[PDB]
Amino acid sequence: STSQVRQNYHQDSEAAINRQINLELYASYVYLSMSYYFDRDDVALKNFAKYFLHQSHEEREHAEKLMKLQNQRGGRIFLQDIKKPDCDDWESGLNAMECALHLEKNVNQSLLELHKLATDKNDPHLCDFIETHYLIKELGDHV
Amino acid sequence: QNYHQDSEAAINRQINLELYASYVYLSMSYYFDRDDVALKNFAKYFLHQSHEEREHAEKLMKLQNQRGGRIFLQDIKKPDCDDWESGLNAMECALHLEKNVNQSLLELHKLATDKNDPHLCDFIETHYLIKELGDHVTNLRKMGAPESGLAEYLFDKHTLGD
Amino acid sequence: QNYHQDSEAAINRQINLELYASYVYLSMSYYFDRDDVALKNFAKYFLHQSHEEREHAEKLMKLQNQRGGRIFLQDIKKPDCDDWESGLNAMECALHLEKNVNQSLLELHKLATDKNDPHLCDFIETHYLIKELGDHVTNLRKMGAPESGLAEYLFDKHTLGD
Amino acid sequence: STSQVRQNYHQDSEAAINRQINLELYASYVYLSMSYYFDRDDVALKNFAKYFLHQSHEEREHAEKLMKLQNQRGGRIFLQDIKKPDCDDWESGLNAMECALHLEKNVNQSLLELHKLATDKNDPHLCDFIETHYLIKELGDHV
Amino acid sequence: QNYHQDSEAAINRQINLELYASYVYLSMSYYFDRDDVALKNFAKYFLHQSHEEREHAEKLMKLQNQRGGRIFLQDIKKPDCDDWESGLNAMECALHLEKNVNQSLLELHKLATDKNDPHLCDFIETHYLIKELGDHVTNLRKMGAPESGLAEYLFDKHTLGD
Amino acid sequence: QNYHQDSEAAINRQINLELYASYVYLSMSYYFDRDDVALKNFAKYFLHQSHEEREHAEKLMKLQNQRGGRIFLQDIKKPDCDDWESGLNAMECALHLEKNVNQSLLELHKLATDKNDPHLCDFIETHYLIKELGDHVTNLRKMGAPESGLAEYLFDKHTLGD
Ligand SMILES: [Ca+2]
Ligand SMILES: [Ca+2]
Ligand SMILES: [Ca+2]
Ligand SMILES: [Ca+2]
Ligand SMILES: [Ca+2]
Ligand SMILES: [Ca+2]
Repeated sequence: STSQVRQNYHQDSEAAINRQINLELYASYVYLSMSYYFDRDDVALKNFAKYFLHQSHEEREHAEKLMKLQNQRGGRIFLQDIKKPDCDDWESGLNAMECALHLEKNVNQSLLELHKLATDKNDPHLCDFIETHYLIKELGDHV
Repeated sequence: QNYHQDSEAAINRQINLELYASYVYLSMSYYFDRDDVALKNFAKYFLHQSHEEREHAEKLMKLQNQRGGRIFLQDIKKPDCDDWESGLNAMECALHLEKNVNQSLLELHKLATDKNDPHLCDFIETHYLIKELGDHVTNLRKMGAPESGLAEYLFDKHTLGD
Repeated sequence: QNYHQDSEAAINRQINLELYASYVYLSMSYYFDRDDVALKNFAKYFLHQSHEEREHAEKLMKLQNQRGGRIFLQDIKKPDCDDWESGLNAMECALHLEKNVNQSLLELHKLATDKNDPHLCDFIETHYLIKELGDHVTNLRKMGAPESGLAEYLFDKHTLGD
Repeated sequence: STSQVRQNYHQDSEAAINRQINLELYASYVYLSMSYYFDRDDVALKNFAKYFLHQSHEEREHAEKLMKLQNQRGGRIFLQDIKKPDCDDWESGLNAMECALHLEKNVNQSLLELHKLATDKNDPHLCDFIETHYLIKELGDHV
Repeated sequence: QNYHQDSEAAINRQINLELYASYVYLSMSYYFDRDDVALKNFAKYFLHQSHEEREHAEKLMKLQNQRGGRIFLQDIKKPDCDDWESGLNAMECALHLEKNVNQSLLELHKLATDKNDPHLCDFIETHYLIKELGDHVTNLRKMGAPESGLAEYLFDKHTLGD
Repeated sequence: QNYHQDSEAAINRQINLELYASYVYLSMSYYFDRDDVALKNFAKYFLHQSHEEREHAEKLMKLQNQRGGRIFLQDIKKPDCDDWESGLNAMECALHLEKNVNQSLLELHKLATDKNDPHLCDFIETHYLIKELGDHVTNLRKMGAPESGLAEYLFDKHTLGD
């Protein structure tokens, strides 16, 4: 049945949170793979390796913030497999960039979708959360 | 527009609710001060929170005046009971109360839809308080409260000391 | 020599295992974050260890590239269960898991026989973790876990606080 | 006929450059509109207004770099209308963010497409150019 | 009062006109960048002015919001031609364009009659630009432009260098 | 793999080409030094560029040795003519020559496909030189060169002075 702390928390969102959790975990895994792509002698770009190892950790940090929110609102966390990343051709280093481009847009979009859902269901708490979480993603790199 | 008088009332309603909660936690605190109860950190916990709720209410009054509204004060009702029976009970009631106060608080937001969004910060705070009280209820239960006086003793020390 | 492709695979295998353990302890942690469990130091303990296992995996990836191998990533399987039932259970599972991970890790060493002996330090570390989890299981049991919620409460404080 | 400076410059690219020119000009115009959205008293976020006015100018700066490249290689510049931006609902300030999200991805993607084209046509000069131009777009905000 | 919507439109109209001019001078500049033209100071001159016109337009947008109006953006039309044939031509067109833009700009003032008189400074600036372009046309003509490529060469250096 | 001997030859080929261009611009320069020509800034311009091309060639030799190749030197052919007739001609020839040298240079890149991508910087530089010479041809033509000695005089001063 229902957790004692649950208020105004729709079950659709509980499910969408869980979806975004796995997605950020996926994004973490992808960045991680991208990092060690640039680490190999065949490539040997230490700057990029530095960057994506940082991006990987931030995504996982973002994932755990979602998890903390779930338990906070009363929802329940169901973890799924973290799929090995599907971007194949890293021969050019630009295809790797293209991978991240689609990954970012996807991750950011689901957040936006998660926000419309939050607005539909009249949950102000969840709306404030996503906005922050989102602006941090896009605008965290600046100030 | 009924909006201005709808909100000015929803504010006045929320003001009396936060004052109510203030009174409630005030009662709870001194329940743990009495010598047949004698849990000092339960007492501290609620007196602190009682002051939190009072601060919230004063902020809402400053808001009303900021927005040009008029403050209509209502009586502050004595809380349901003066004997709270146990720490787990008092936590359980507070869990209930915060959820009910959060209810109207939410109603307050959906009706406003400000550019200013002033009270959203206190709305974020209530959700922390809720998760905490649930956390606290959960722990007292698994420890054997209310019937085990030891459990509440060790909780007063180990959880509510730090 | 199959050796280079045998090791490059044993590495790729160990990488996915450490990532797996990372996922496992991550799940365990937030199990203790939920309000029907509410053990903060159990949660901290596993989140820390989850990060340890992730660090281990990244090191193994840097090794693979150092040795000229190729990293073949595999899916990270969801852990066996999402409800760990109790602190003693979660410790017991982790004890099992570290022993299984240590198994292949050992296989990894006997197959290498390097001059460099790189991973021997992390091999030494797993044996500390094993003795610790055993120590932790042992203590929760003698205290009356899982069925005594008090035991796990006092363990969360006195053992996992310091 | 042919400009005296033209070498290894395919006509497909000449056309794709011209397409990306108008696109960055469009992106400039969009950011410009987004800026003064946050400038109005109804909204009044000076930080965001500051940011998009900066992003607008950078996009136009990017456009002119493409123009300078065209003339450099021998191609010819054909300007098209800069379409007024089509994102309608700015009531939420998150829909404005969503606008930029799609705009960035679009702009960045055409660059990537322009790079594949450059690789197909064996133009190393144009490949180096886009890569830089692209990394500047994505990774300029950091270092 | 149609006044508020008359002005808010006259502003929106002027905004698109200054953006148009910005586009025009932008086109003119890179016309002189191409290798079959190759006049660098003609190119500089117009790119600068193109930025001037853009600055003007952004100022008008800040005005609209200041006055509580709403900004209605319209497409920015490609300029009449992409090949400007000569420096004297491009000057001649710009002379025409500034006079036309000045026309509506004037209309904008007579309709406002502010106490604030905000745009009067940019109105004073256009009249300088007009006298300058006329000065520039005049000089290229007496030198033998467009047909004399030398004239435009020496003008690009001696007039548009300093 | 023919690759190593294909590239080592494409390098040796490019080396002789850059040396050739060096010789060419060297000839052009002192053509403008002679007293029946007497354009000092044309002379400076080409002597500078002649040194640029020589620098390029030495860099390519350092590359060959870096990559383990062997440098096979060939004769440096006298340039096509010793009398360049005019500044516009000499610019026109140089435009042709850089385009031809750029041709093989491109061939050099598509055949390499390095991780190191060493010569890409000099490839970027040739494209600037090409646009410049075109710019220079264009300007001399519109001024009335070659037949107008004044045009080339004023170009030597105003364009090739600064
Ligand atoms: Ca980030
Ligand atoms: Ca409250
Ligand atoms: Ca491990
Ligand atoms: Ca940027
Ligand atoms: Ca103007
Ligand atoms: Ca060269």
